[PDB]
Amino acid sequence: KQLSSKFGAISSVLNDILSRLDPPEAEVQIDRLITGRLQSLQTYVTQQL
Amino acid sequence: TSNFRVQPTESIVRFPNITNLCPFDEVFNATRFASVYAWNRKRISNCVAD
Amino acid sequence: SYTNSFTRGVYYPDKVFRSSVLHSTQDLFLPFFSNVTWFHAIPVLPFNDGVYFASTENIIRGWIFGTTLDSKTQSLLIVNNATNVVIKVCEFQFCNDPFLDSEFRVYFEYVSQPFLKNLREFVFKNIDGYFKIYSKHTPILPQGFSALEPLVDLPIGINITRFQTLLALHRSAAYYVGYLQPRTFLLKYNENGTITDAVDCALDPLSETKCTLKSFTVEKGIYQ
Amino acid sequence: LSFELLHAPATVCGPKKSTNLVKNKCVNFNFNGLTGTGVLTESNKKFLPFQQFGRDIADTTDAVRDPQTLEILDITPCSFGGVSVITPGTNTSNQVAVLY
Amino acid sequence: RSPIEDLLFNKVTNGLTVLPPL
Ligand SMILES: *[C@@H]1O[C@H](CO)[C@@H](O[C@@H]2O[C@H](CO)[C@@H](O)[C@H](O)[C@H]2NC(C)=O)[C@H](O)[C@H]1NC(C)=O
Ligand SMILES: *[C@@H]1O[C@H](CO)[C@@H](O)[C@H](O)[C@H]1NC(C)=O
Ligand SMILES: *[C@@H]1O[C@H](CO)[C@@H](O)[C@H](O)[C@H]1NC(C)=O
Ligand SMILES: *[C@@H]1O[C@H](CO)[C@@H](O)[C@H](O)[C@H]1NC(C)=O
Repeated sequence: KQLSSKFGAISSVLNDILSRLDPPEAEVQIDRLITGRLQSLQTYVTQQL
Repeated sequence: TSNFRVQPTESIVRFPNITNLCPFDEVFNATRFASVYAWNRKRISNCVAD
Repeated sequence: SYTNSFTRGVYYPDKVFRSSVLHSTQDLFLPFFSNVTWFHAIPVLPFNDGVYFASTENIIRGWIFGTTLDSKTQSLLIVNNATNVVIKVCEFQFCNDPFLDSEFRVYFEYVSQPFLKNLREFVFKNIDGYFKIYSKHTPILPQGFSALEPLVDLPIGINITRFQTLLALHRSAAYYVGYLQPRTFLLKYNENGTITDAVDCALDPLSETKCTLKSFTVEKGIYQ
Repeated sequence: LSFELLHAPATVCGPKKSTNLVKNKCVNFNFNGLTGTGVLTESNKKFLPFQQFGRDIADTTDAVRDPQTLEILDITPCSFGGVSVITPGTNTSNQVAVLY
Repeated sequence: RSPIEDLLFNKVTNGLTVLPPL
């Protein structure tokens, strides 16, 4: 369910952000998405452990 | 050791039927035209701008 | 007079399909057991947000929207004549008590099938410069539950502040108006994808408990 | 001709280059702005006639409806998954076995 | 399957693969 989370970005689709915004802002939006999803994955790994 | 996924082959783009055209086919191809002092500006919206 | 909307006023918030999964959405909605006004006429109503319209029947006709009802801002003029729907977005010289015969004594073209003991349920949302219409007709405010599906969307992008109602007079009357409020529900779909039952999320502690566990059956115990 | 901005959302523009159809193949698509990659398969669901696509419990696009016809096409992801190597020690031999 | 085992067995209901048990 965390894949459909905006995480403070414009949208939650990788193809939507890259083909609509300029790369200087796309870099920041994608970086925010990656750090949010990585935090979610780390939380799930700790819970599983 | 790695991840195995199959690559996509070709791309398809889908969109609805191209209908509800503008009167561009008659504003360029009309019977007559208005003069330069009393020209007829026509509203263009809600049609396919092909 | 006044009456209470028992459980009606629920519509599909999006154009997605779900199969027997309990889902929660937050859009401009009509609260359950609210205070819906039973307006009667043989008027000027404010439009703070979307409104819930319902009537029974053929003298009831179309609707008039707008900000001021003047000759300076565009006003929606939706009318029916038992065979077609007409939408006009312009400025007109509106009068205090408008009606139809067909002489036009009341003062972006879309023509489609007309909407018209049966009960009809209409809601008129306005968000992000759009204008969405939802319609449903049911036979037998009488109790019961049903869905409410969109049929047409109108991209206009104007501010709407006022709401009216048109009538037809023969020469030779009772409609309910509710107000939408921002809150969430929890919707249960089924196999065929239509809405079967809905529950409010902030109406009652049991309803809020149903909202926070995403189920209709609450087992015995204490929940936060 | 003179163009105008900032009055309404866009409501007039030309063709969008509709393409053909493929079935039973891992291809990428763009259906009414809904991007995704999967295998296009004939469906047996029954959509209501106002809904563009559909989701599931996992909140993923699994059923989509093409705007040309009234039929609906299921979306399932194509073949993916990790690969593992079965081998004895290199002091023993160099024979290997591949698992998918 | 023993009847006790059958009674026990009948009372229990992207990028995320599930490895089967050994
Ligand atoms: C877009 O145009 C196509 C082409 O005509 C339409 O496809 C037709 O669909 C009907 C529906 O049963 C078939 O009987 C016809 O045989 C189809 N045409 C062809 C050439 O095969 C399609 O319905 C149109 N879509 C919209 C939304 O208008
Ligand atoms: C609805 O509002 C009217 C107006 O004050 C009030 O008399 C009535 O009691 C209200 N309805 C309920 C159920 O309280
Ligand atoms: C209803 O209104 C439409 C649009 O004004 C018109 O074309 C149609 O003829 C009308 N029908 C009748 C029965 O007057
Ligand atoms: C779904 O539609 C089928 C079609 O006949 C019908 O048999 C079934 O009762 C419907 N189910 C619901 C929940 O509406």
